[PDB]
Amino acid sequence: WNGMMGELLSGQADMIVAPLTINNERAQYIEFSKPFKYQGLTILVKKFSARILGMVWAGFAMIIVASYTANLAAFLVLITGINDPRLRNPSDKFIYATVKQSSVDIYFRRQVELSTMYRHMEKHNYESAAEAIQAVRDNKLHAFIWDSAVLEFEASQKCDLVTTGELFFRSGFGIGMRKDSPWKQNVSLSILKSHENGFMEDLDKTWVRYQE
Amino acid sequence: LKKISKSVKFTYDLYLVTNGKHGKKINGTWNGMIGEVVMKRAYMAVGSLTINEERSEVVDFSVPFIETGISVMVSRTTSKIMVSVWAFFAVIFLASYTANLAAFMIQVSGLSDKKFQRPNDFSPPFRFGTVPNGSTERNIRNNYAEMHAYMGKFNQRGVDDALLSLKTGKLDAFIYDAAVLNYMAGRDEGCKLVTIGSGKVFASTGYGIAIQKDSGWKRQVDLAILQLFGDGEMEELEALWLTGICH
Amino acid sequence: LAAFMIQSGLSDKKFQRPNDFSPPFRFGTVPNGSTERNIRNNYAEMHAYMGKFNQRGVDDALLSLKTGKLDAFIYDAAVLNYMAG
Ligand SMILES: *[C@@H]1O[C@H](CO)[C@@H](O[C@@H]2O[C@H](CO)[C@@H](O)[C@H](O)[C@H]2NC(C)=O)[C@H](O)[C@H]1NC(C)=O
Ligand SMILES: *[C@@H]1O[C@H](CO)[C@@H](O[C@@H]2O[C@H](CO)[C@@H](O)[C@H](O)[C@H]2NC(C)=O)[C@H](O)[C@H]1NC(C)=O
Repeated sequence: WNGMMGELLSGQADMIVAPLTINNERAQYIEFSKPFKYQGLTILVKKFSARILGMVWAGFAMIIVASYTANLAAFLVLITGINDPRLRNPSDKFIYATVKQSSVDIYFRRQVELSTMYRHMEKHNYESAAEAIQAVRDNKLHAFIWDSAVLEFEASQKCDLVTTGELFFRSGFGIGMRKDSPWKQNVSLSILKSHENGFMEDLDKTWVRYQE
Repeated sequence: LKKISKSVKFTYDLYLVTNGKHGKKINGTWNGMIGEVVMKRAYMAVGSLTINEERSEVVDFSVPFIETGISVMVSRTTSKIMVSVWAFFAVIFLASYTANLAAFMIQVSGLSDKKFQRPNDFSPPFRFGTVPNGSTERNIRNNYAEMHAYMGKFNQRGVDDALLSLKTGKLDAFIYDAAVLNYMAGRDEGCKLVTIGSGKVFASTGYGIAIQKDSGWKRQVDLAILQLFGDGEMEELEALWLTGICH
Repeated sequence: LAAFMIQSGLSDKKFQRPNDFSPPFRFGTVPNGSTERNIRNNYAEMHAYMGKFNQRGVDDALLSLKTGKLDAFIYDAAVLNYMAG
């Protein structure tokens, strides 16, 4: 292993506090508490005979202007998640990328039905979410599979940032721990006691709820 | 449960509780599904059990498989040329107004509401209550004493009774579990009854499975649930049971 | 006004008489197939006309049709439905 789990199992760390993606590999090696986050996965995208003729021509002018009004009114009035076929078999145009050595890549590798996607994201994996956001802001990217809350805060920050529709794999973020330790029961009880009252709403007022 | 017994290979048999509904520590004694598991007359309780700190000290709850909360539901020659130019400009303005018109044609605060924190304290007396002896009633008493005291005269006894009383106008707002009131909203006759906002949840928690204290199965019981989300069986199952009609 | 705002086949004359109209038409199919066999046994002259418009693959017919080098392509029904979608 490497990263946060590589450091925690080496003993150099004691308790991982971060947006930790709860999955099946981690639960076998290390312990968790109740997740403090609720969200799924989505995509970030960027955004007197003459008198008879005279009256007849007056009627003609009226019908012509009515038709012009009708046509001007008609002129002035009249991807979607993973289920995009153009992303089922992508090309060099639609560029969807994800973070290298992140939990999402392992999650997509688990389901071999998205092997071609695993064979496409491998060529454009970026180290950090900031790199992907900057590259897609330069319109060098076209899609970015990532968490919902982070991309929502980013869309609040940057008005050109837009999300898709599908909300799938509704997991949570929790606190990674060491193995069975008395730093578990009271920790999970504290997390639950924080969730029950208005503390989470206050923290959202601080960072999550606010818009830019 | 059918999915559960398949992979851990344990046998079982069901029966229905006779005393209590969901659990109430009366004189220090718990009843319902929780009360039996404390008495160990049963080893597992499955149903609609709300995870909270108070109930987590007598039993153990496995990882929740569905997210819910507490919600409230309510019932839904140059001069002549210049004049001609002005008339043309007015027709243009008129056209813009019409086209724009056709285009446009083609195109409560919450629990802490003033009417809630000050119920029956406004020109129009308001009304709202909930079913007693439940987890939601316990939460209200421990965070808003006066608000809990007000609801004592609007206590219901069932989901249907609250829906009908709300339909008849005898009640103005009904507070109950978030997960089930979502089900009734999408399956009511018409779409007359709705929840506050686009779906707002207070005090997020989960539904859990009650197990006898310090069981040796809790390691294996929850590990199966995590396998369900990773593979994705809940999506099909929830569409089978929890889908709705109204949008 | 508001309501208004809210609002042949194989035996075609151009087919049975190909290149017999002011605008010469063009159409062909892949040889050595079941479809080619059926045409020769029901319309000899129509089969004879297509000899100069014979293709060699599904993609080639689609691109040639896109480029305008061909006007109509005759092939199996099941697969051409797949390519259309
Ligand atoms: C909560 O529990 C109490 C006690 O069991 C219920 O009160 C009973 O209500 C029934 C029906 O009206 C009476 O016959 C009993 O005599 C009552 N007992 C007592 C001691 O009050 C109450 O109805 C329950 N509320 C709900 C529906 O949860
Ligand atoms: C149909 O079959 C004939 C005969 O095999 C093909 O004609 C051959 O084409 C290749 C490639 O040009 C030549 O090397 C052979 O000498 C040709 N043989 C004869 C006898 O014509 C023809 O191309 C095939 N057509 C298709 C694609 O169905």
